[PDB]
Amino acid sequence: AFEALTGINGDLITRSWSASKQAYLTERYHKEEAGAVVIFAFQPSFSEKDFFDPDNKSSFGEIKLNRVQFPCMRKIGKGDVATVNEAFLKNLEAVIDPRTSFQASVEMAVRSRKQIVFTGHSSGGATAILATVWYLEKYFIRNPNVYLEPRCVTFGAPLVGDSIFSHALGREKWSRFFVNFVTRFDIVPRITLARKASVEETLPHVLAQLDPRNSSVQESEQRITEFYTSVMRDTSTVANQAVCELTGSAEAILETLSSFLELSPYRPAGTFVFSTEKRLVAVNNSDAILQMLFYTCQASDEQEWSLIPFRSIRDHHSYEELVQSMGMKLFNHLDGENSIESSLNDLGVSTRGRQYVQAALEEEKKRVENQKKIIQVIQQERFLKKLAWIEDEYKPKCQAHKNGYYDSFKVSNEENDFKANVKRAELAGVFDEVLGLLKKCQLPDEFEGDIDWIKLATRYRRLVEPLDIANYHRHLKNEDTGPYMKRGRPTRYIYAQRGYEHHILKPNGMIAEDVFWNKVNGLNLGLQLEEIQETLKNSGSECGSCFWAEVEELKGKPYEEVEVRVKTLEGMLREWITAGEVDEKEIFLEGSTFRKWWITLPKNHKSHSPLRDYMMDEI
Amino acid sequence: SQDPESSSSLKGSALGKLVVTSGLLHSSWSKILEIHNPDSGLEFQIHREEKFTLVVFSAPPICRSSSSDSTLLHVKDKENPFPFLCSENNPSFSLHTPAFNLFTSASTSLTYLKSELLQTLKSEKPVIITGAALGGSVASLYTLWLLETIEPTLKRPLCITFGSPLIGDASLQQILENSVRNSCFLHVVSAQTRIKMDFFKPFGTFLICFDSGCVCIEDHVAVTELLNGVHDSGLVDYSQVLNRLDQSMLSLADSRLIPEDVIKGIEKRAEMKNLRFDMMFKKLNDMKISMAYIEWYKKKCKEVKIGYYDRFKTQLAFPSKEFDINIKNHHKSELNRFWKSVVEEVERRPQSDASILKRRFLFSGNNYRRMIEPLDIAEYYLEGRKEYRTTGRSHHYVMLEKWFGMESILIEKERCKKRDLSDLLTFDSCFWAEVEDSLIVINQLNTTVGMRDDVREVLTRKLVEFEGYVWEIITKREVSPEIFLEESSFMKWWKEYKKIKGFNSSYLTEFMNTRKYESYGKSQ
Ligand SMILES: OC[C@H]1O[C@@H](O)[C@H](O)[C@@H](O)[C@@H]1O
Repeated sequence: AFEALTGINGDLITRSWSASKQAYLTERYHKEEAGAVVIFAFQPSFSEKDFFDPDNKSSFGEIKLNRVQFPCMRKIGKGDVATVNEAFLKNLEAVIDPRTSFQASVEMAVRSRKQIVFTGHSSGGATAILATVWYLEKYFIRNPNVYLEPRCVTFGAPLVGDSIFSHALGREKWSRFFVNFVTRFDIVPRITLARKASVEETLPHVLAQLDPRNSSVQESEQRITEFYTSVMRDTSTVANQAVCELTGSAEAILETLSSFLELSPYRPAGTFVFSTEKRLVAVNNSDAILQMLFYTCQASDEQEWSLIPFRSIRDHHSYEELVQSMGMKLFNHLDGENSIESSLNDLGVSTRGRQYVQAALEEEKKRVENQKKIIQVIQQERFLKKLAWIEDEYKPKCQAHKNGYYDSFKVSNEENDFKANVKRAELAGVFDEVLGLLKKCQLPDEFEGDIDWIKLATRYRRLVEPLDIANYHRHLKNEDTGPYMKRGRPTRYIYAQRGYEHHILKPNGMIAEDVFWNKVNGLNLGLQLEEIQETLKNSGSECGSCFWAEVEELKGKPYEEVEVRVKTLEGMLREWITAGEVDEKEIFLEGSTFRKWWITLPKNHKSHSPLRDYMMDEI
Repeated sequence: SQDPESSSSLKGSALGKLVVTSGLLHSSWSKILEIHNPDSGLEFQIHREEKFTLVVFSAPPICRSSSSDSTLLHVKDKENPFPFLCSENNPSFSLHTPAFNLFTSASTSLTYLKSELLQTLKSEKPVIITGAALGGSVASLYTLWLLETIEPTLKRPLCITFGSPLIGDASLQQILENSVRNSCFLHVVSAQTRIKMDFFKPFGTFLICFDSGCVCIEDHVAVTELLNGVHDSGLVDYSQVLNRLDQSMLSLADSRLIPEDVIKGIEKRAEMKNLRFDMMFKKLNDMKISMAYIEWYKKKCKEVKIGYYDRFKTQLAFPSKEFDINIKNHHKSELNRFWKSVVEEVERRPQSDASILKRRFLFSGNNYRRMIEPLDIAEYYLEGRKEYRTTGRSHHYVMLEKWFGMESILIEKERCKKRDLSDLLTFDSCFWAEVEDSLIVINQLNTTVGMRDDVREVLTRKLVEFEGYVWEIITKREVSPEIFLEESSFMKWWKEYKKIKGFNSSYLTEFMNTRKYESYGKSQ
């Protein structure tokens, strides 16, 4: 029942562990070729430098990922990039270094259609996690084969990424590739949950004790105990904060306290398997795992408290025993259990701790339910009719009046324009409601990647954002508040755009901003790139459904003042039309704001403009 | 036996442990120990740490007989240091006299300190104010004072008190219940602590400490149930209290520190607060949708030459169209429901929080009133009621006009001097009441048998008054052109007024007879 869930068998686990051990004896990494499988095991490190980077000035040695090298590791709508341990990222960087032959070997394995596996013990496991993401970003997303699917298997690995990191893995459906084995008391997966200042004095001694090759430094009772106590204290604060935050209650007092709290950003990423003498417990839910990382490493009696710190060290060296006794242990999948009491009791989880775990699991079930409700709404006839009416009745009628539905809405002279406004408002309510759930993380991680949602939201944005732009300028909000693109654009449209852009661009490895700016310089304006970015700051030309926002901002202005923005808008137009972002039946109409304004442009521009053959001047 | 712990019980536990393991209580109490021992007035010391700035307050010993001695503070009182803390519902509240007297007698050095602290918060460096017993009371008063004009974007200060007596009364409790300020207070008390709560009431969050752990209670009703007694208990040694909390963290005691029925209360009130939200995000969109429907309705009534005022009134008297019925029963009622609640919500918040909420609904509230109050007027007079403006206006309409009817009216009229007025909502939202009143005057003059000649002269003056009123708003372009729609109650008024005023002429008379109104409200 373990293999049909994790997608890995006892054979791969055993080979991964063997390679993980062998990695101790090599530079950076060890490659093990096992027939159809190629395993890359990474050398662990036990210096404090390799857990908290010395040059890192943050309280947890954390750093934001570069959006260029890890474009998927971010929130799509919100934009926020993921955060990882800097020391671990530097270690990955050191092995990707061309001189190590690591990348060449990876590419050799890809061409051979071999099953690629990344693995490691301790900090080596942390490197494996980052290497897997690197592989997923560089190769798998570019050509997703069943042959290209990696596997990541770790043993006693430190935590690596933050909640966004975990979220992004989930959205891309990459989380399934990750399995993290944790012996019950192992302190190493808990370490980075502590402030680096909390363990700055005792970490070097403890790491020396954790090092399997270091039987030199004499064991110290005091240092190990202080270390365990420090890690558990900070861990409890993180876990308790997560408890209060997950249920959405007491947001006021928590916000007040947030100014005075330093909590670790690091979160479980991928499946975690907790191990005891008699049990293997697999958990998928990151929130649930976070709680378990605290409550599984507690004392049973109050007499055992003196023993636990030493067991937290020894359990890091008990993965040999884990791997050898795998088939003899009882397995269960916590998330799928009808009752989680038995599993967590063997993991020594208290009654209160079990309820915290249960709440985390229930919250995910809520998110699934919320998505089901959304599907029911957007598939209803009464909902779809609103979009259909705009598309099949309102737009053609406005085209027949020769001014278009943007201009018709803006002046709103007829009952149909007021009817369009109602449907604009009603659609806004439904998409704002979805956005609200997303902002509060009350939908599954995969939601923004769901192609059915992306299809609908894209259809919505292209159809109705022009109307919301019209509404904005109709009520002169451009004069009161300012430009639509700067202070007026509804977040729901921004989410829709980014969800769409990510979907279509990510198999080609480029991001929207890069695609946009590459096209701008291709227009041959000759000006300095730095100068043009200043002019195109908050331009409506980055998104086809913002066509009208840009037109509004450019009309009325002298030509010299906004010459650059004009030629940019013209250069984006045909692709916008081809992609369906802009309707060609609308913008060139006689009564169209765009057409009426375009004619008033200087004749020198119109002659060699690509739009000359699509509009004729008046007489 | 026992049944599994409730949701709220687990929150208070986790929040309690979070506060304990945070080290905030320890660092606060240790600095408190320093100020009492390395004439008897208020004392304070400022600790400027790396993470934050800590201010410790120290006061003379608590006088027990002055337990329920209170000082009343009114918004009208110029000697009230907290005018922005008063609300419309509660224009006054009461404070513990010894605490308040210590606070005011130190107004000089506390004003100097306020400069530094506000500047500290501006640099996004958080601030803690703390004190034990009566020092904690003054510390709380000082925190309330800092929050009086503070920028809501800045990080909120945190006030931590240890074994402090109660500070405010029911009035202040009710105010802070509707304020962000309430989340700036952490009152640490021993579980053995009892307080006579006959006059003074708890506000803020309470951390109740047991030997085996602690729990955060925000529900002031629960705090009352837990801490109210017939005797004010003395100050305990919180050095020992915190010590037992540290030993609690390494304990396997998941005991339920809070009684069964107390939890029942906290939950029931929690669920009722999750609904008192009125979803000012979701319902907010529901409002815009209903307003959009009204605007659609208004356009349709215009095109059939009746106007939405009279069409509404007509369908109210004789319902025959489903669309019109839906407009009244759902969309109008939804808008009335919303804006009444908005008015109520503004009135229960302290002026500081209320002013923010008022700015958010300035324009939209003004637009709602001018759009919808006409419809309530239609119903009012259809029901045969009289003198709407002075005797019949719904409270929320009056408040909305009171708040929003003076500022935006200057900028909007600026635009309505060159622009077309087709979409203009009549500024005087009681316009139609004036029309209905004048119609009543005319009917009295026409039908009342044996009316005295002096009474007739009075009513005739009313007619002239209304005509002057009408001509004024027409000339100032402050009325919707839709009043001239041929089936409207205004055009009926004119027809009836025309018959009764006879051969005399006026500016309005020529305006109507030459049909100059057909060119009224055009661009220029
Ligand atoms: O079902 C397993 C779950 O694991 C989580 O880590 C992911 O975020 C979810 O998208 C996924 O559904």
